[PDB]
Amino acid sequence: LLEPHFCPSPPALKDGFVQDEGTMFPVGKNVVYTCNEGYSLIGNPVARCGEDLRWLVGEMHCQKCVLPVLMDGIQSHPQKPFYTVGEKVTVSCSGGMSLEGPSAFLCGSSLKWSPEMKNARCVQKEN
Amino acid sequence: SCEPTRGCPTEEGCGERFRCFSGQCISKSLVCNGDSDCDEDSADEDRC
Amino acid sequence: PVPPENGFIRNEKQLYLVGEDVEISCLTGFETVGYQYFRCLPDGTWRQ
Amino acid sequence: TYVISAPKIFRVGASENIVIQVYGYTEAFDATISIKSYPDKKFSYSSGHVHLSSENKFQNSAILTIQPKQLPGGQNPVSYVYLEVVSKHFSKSKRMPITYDNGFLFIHTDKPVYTPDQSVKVRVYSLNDDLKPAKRETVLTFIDPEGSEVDMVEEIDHIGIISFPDFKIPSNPRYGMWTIKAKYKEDFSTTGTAYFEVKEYVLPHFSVSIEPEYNFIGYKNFKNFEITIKARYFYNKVVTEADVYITFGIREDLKDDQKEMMQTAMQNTMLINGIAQVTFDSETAVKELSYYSLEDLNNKYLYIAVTVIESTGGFSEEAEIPGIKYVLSPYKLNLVATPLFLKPGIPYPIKVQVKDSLDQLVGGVPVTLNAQTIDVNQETSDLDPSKSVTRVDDGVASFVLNLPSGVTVLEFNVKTDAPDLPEENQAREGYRAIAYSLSQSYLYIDWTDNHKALLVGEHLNIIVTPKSPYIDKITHYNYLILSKGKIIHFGTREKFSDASYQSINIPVTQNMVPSSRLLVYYIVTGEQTAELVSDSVWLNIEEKCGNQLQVHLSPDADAYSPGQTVSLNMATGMDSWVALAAVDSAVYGVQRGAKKPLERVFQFLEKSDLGCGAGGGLNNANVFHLAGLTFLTNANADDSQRSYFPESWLWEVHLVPRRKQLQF
Repeated sequence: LLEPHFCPSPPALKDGFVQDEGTMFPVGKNVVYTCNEGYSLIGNPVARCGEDLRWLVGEMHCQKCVLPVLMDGIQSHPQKPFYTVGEKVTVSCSGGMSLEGPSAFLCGSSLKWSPEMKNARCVQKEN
Repeated sequence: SCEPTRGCPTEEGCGERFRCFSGQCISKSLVCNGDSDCDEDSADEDRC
Repeated sequence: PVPPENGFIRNEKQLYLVGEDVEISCLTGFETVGYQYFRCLPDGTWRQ
Repeated sequence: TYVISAPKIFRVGASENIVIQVYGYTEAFDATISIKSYPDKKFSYSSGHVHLSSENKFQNSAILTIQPKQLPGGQNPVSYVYLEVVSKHFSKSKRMPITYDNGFLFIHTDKPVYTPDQSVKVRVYSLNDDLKPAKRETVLTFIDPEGSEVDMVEEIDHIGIISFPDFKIPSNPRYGMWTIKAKYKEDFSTTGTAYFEVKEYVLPHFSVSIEPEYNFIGYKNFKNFEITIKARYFYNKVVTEADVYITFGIREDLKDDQKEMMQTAMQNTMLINGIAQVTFDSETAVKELSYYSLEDLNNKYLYIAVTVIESTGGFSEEAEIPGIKYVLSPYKLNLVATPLFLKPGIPYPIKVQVKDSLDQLVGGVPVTLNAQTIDVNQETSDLDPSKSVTRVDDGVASFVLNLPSGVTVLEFNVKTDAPDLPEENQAREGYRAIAYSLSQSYLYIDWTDNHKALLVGEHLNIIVTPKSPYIDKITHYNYLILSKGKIIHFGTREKFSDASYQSINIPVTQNMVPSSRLLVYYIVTGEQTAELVSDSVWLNIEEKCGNQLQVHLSPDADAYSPGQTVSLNMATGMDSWVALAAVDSAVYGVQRGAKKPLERVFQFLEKSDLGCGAGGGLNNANVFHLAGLTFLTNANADDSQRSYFPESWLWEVHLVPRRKQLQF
């Protein structure tokens, strides 16, 4: 190669955006992907331009509270359809019995509780 | 007359070698050897 | 380390890292009774 | 010419800005730089392209990144880098060392003291070189004080503050200083280390602070040494009255904890208004218990124990001091923020510091120095000595010496002057400063950060002087300010015949708060060969946050009632994530003071600087290697050479807009 001396704009996934924007990118140039406010980045996330005018993309996704398991025996407080970050929920069962384990549950980042206890147990009896 | 197409070649890198009056870069082992070190001129002379 | 009677230290090396424990076994014909482990103390001594 | 300026050590997964400069021509030609691995032939990490024009004055800088494209496994994972330049007039290649050292790990624990069967709330702060969150996976390992590992835990970071599950103390704990290390667990470097001791913090009744009048006992303090013992409560109020029992002792080393002791006192003093002071003479102790009475014989620590009991109620608190050794040699001297180099004709400031035996500055000690200004060609003369005192608040003595233009090197012997320090037992440290050249050209930047340290937002002027250049007509001025091993900005100015020295204005930014460095290099056109001269000086400024995060409770009162509902208001400049931690003031055991949780965010961040020293040095290669850079040019090369109440509480992470307030 003479004793020394393109890929189009790559598409971005949902809730994501590319750090560098351009019409044509040279072969071998790498781009960095970012996520909007309220979402987290999981993946490489770098996409690489190949010699075949294609973009090599790894297993990358753009991820970010909801109602609990809602057992017929348990009661949530407060009872709201959507939960915001920073609020706590007091779950308990009917009278004469007390919830086993942690009494208060806190809303995490998103789709995240500290314990989940999906249909595990509320209370047998506390004698 | 001609039209320049390719850029002109720059001078070769004189790496860690004391340059002479002409441009022959030689090793620093000959510094202050009391003889014709550069072998072309006595430019350097190393205040020897 | 200096092994007990009958010696037979496995995976013999020149220097052992701090916190690494090496198990010692009894030489034939004998049998290991008790707690057979030598753990490297922070200083140059051994637990024994 | 084609001067390429690049950092000495590149960081993997980081934006490393690579600048290039051209000597100038009527034609505008493009340039291209790429990042290739050890195979020349055949691999390429990334390829950047720049554009040159008369508007940019034929200089440009493009950011480059090093991504995990390295070969998996192998005998060596790095194969650091090969750097090439693709330009119409020039093309050259050079290898450069790199390191996976990118980012920082700040492990924040809720408590320095833990009891058996207690939860361990800990969070790790992941960061990049550009101070970004840099969301990355992180593993956390625990090491027993005996040296054995305990447990490992991994967790993915989504917010930026790595939340970890509460660890549990085993049924059979091992008392001592534990160890906490954190790694990114796949391919990274810069392992963080945190320490915490497991002990019994059940109840400290009142903090007992031992503040002696003097740090270490000297000759004047041998006959009479007065020490102040003050005990104060944890709620900012002093102790009214308490009986204080003083116990003295002599220890050979800090490692030996048990030593014989008097056996003479047993001095009983009364605490008044939270402060007590007693006079203790060393002559009686060295005569009675030491078995030999002479200050030359005993060179070993002095252990003092203090037991304070309250006369109005049954309570006891103890404190201790490691030791005070009687040393014949006085305190040692060292230089800080002082380049050991010379600039001819320009006054060279000298900043020396005096430290005690154990890593602590000393104040109020007069010091003087003797200097000999030598000529480049022939005999020399003795420079007039100067004497000054060191301040207790600053801790560094200031000196200024003006030298002629024909001086090459200087040697200064800084010695201490005190009425008690004799001439035989004196502290003297000799040093040598070497000036900067084949083309006889020099360069200098002034004011040596003695402003003192500046803030962000105000413009600063710096005077440069091309003394004795190769030619009176200089093409342009080139200067580059760097920080954290990266080039944040590149400057450029023009040279006119209006004056001999020109002042350049450099705007300061928020990204340069911890530290910075600037280098000014100018190229000349020789009739046969070219030669460029550079120079650099440290840049110390203040520490101002970019987010401007301040915490303040809505109720404003000196004292709060127990159980009172309080509200905390956060105020930030931009959107940021907060990590609150309500740590008690009594959790700090004696433990040699239990210094602080972190106390260091910029001081530990300063480790990102590749080069060492303040600045200045030998020819361009040596000074660029000392500043942390590696240059590429035609002229010169670079040689590598249960309630109530347990602690702690309020372990939460919340999103904070410009103004956020929570209630608890």
